[PDB]
Amino acid sequence: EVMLVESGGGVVKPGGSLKLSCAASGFSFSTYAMSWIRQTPEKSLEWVAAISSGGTNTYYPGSVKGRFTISRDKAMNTLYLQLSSLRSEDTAMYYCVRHSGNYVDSVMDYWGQGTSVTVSS
Amino acid sequence: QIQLVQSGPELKKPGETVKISCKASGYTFTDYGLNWVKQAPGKGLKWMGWINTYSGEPTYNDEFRGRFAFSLETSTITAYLKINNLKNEDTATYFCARGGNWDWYFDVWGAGTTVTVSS
Amino acid sequence: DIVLTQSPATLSVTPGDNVSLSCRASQIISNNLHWYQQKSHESPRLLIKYASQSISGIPSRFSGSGSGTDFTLSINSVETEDFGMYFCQQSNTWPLTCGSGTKLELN
Amino acid sequence: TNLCPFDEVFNATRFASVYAWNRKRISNCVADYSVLYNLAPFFAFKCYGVSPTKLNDLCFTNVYADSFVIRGNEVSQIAPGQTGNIADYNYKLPDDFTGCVIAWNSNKLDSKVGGNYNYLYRLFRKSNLKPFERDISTEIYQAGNKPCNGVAGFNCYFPLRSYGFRPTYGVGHQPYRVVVLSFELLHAPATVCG
Amino acid sequence: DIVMTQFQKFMSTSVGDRVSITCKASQNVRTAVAWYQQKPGQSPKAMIYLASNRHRGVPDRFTGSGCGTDFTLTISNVQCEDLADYFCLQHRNYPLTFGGGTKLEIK
Amino acid sequence: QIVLTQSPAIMSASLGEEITLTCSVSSSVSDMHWYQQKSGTSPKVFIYSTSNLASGVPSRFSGSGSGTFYSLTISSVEAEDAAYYYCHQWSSWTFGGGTKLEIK
Amino acid sequence: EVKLEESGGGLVQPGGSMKLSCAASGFTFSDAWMDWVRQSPEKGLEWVAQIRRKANNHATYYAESVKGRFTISRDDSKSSVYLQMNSLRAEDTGIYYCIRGMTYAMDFWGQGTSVTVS
Ligand SMILES: *[C@@H]1O[C@H](CO)[C@@H](O[C@@H]2O[C@H](CO)[C@@H](O[C@@H]3O[C@H](CO)[C@@H](O)[C@H](O)[C@@H]3O)[C@H](O)[C@H]2NC(C)=O)[C@H](O)[C@H]1NC(C)=O
Repeated sequence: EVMLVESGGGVVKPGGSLKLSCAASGFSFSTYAMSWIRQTPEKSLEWVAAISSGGTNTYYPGSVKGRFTISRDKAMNTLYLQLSSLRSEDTAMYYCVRHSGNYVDSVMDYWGQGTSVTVSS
Repeated sequence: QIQLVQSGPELKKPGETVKISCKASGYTFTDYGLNWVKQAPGKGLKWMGWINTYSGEPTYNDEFRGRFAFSLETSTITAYLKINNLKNEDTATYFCARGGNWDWYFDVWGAGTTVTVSS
Repeated sequence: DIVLTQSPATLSVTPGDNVSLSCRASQIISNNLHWYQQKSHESPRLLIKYASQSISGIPSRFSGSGSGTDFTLSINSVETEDFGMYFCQQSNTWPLTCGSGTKLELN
Repeated sequence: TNLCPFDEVFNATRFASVYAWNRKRISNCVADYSVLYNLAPFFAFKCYGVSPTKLNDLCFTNVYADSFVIRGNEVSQIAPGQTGNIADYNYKLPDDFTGCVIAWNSNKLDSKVGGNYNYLYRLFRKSNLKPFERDISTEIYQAGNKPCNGVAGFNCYFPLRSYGFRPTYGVGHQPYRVVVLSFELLHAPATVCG
Repeated sequence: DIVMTQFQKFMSTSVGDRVSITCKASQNVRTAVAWYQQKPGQSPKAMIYLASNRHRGVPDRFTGSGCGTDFTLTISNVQCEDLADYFCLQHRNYPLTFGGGTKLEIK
Repeated sequence: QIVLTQSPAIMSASLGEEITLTCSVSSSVSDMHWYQQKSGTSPKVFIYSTSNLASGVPSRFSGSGSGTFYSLTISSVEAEDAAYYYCHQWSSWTFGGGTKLEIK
Repeated sequence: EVKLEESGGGLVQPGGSMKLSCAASGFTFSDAWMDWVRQSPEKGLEWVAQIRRKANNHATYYAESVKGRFTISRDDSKSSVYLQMNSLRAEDTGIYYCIRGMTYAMDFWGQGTSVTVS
């Protein structure tokens, strides 16, 4: 059985930080890569982060470089995506996905239920 | 006008950390890298390992594997070096030299700050 | 790594002459070696890029030659303001590493 | 007990482009492949014909190490039998291949925010490559009545297009340094072992 | 000078079969023949440049080659939208000859 | 820099149509996957490497083509498969725009 | 995204002259062989003219059916292509397309012009 439990969302003033977490259970977590996928209110998917198998390489696109950081602790079987210095454009529901190889190039088999973070006020 | 003027001299005790700035101005910061070198007095230069100025990840020389951190903020154009757990041998004139992302020769250098350790 | 020895360690020259240095490699480093000049408590400047080409800004007398593993830096018509210590620093394999440095003083 | 130079071909600064891949003929080793098994960040340690765990113990005579820079998508073409652009006009492997393929992710090291137009790749040829053959022919494929005398134009195409290699393209489009080891055992007493 | 006669004014095939348009030329035109496809009520688009390769945005079904004088273009698993004109032109000598056209329509 | 075009935006078919869903690229990528998002939940995986099927899907979906064109073939769409369909290859940083499927 | 838009559609009696232009956008203008072809319903397609790159000294050639009476000119700073045609006959009726570059990659086409004769 494979399920991805995620939590940590809410609303955050533009300029603050927060922690979107993702807990995995059911597989050998340290041999399958992970990624974070966000979805705008126009429902147009895109990557924000991608990490390799052992935690050796971390990839971020041209928009969120330096202010998005992924992290991965194998013992607690969790996933950490820490944000910083948000604009008003990054309001999206963030999906925790599991790759199907060591690297990022493989399939995305099992997904998460999403976690809504909307910046305003 | 292209120069990299750093912070002034520092003076720390064995065990306290230090933070060294290296501010760039004049050249487009993403077009080149940033290399740090350490020169103990009476010895030759030693490469401390560069930092890719677009993303901000380091690449350490295997001598200074842990214990150092080439952090980077780009809202202000400044590189940063941080030395945790100062020992009694690493007093130098820590330069910062702009070596390219395709060439790797160090043309435009800095004045250099000095971190002596005593009690 | 690539340990780069320079010999001799000291020089004793007079102004208005020619003198030549040496920076012998360990592995073959084809035209990826540079030369640096450092005076008393200053930043080093760049003298010649890529073991033969000169840099805009310096006087036109510094020009080194050789490729392979043996490299010599040839300065002609030496002046008194060329006092300092001279550094050779490779770039081919990783990590980059500089030579031990020899100094050029005056009689 | 002289170690043979994997350090000259792995952690080097300038890998040559794929249309002229530099080839190092390694011989008289005591080849310590255990330094590879402690280096973490390798994308693919794939071997065709040999097993990776029994790689330290068997002997060879000559081991060739090629090196080039390709896109991260095109790595899926450095393989026995696959066709495309890299294995059809740049660098093709035979179907009885007995070596390994190692790949990197060098987006940190081989990319500026401007176009890193140093790296080139071939676009076409009049015939597909015989295996293990490089082609440095740099002239315009004419195929017309017009002798265009060496300047590009209509019906006169330069064969080498250039990559961009920005650090914001894509995880499959940022350049992957690829080193192809190709072992052999031709009819000679073995030197490479250990 | 160069004339191309496209000797199929109307080719009609149903959905799911193989359609092959034939286009042979005047004389020794080595590889410099393209193919253009025109939807009705639209400008033509590119199909195949230099008689072998595939232009960007073409489906995998569309290929056809040959050298000398006889050229062809082979469509497999023809779709409902793939009713179009098919032109073949040459650019070996400087007058370019758009040959005859070929209209497709499903029975 | 790669764009991904899914054309057209809204494609409508009833019970009894066969249909193909296109996804073209700017420069030639090798593979191309396909995801399906029902309204309200997360998207799931249908096809990896342009031709296979994930376990648990009906055998009416099939992909074809390589190079710069990829088409997802539906044999006969039921009322269950009326959702958004996204193509995405590894080398994009973006997804497709999304083609919706509406009953008639 | 690159597209070429064009104008200059009309009718005049034979013996007239018309200079129709084709503007463009989205792509590097000075590295292109922008040609013109003509679509008539009676003869398929015909080739009109060709202006080469800036590096080939604007090597401009036409078809032998339009010797002298047809001439083309570009200006890459304003990024448009001027085609003026002289003292016309009756069977040159049809749609005149606008092309970025023929018989290679990036082979984009325009939409044509409705020009006619009496
Ligand atoms: C290419 O250069 C890199 C340096 O940038 C080499 O990586 C380093 O190689 C050394 C030599 O084996 C490793 O040192 C060893 O570390 C272990 C601890 O893991 C220690 O117990 C040993 O006594 C020895 O000191 C070092 O860890 C390694 N660094 C990293 C980050 O991997 C690399 O080996 C070179 N390439 C080749 C093919 O040798």
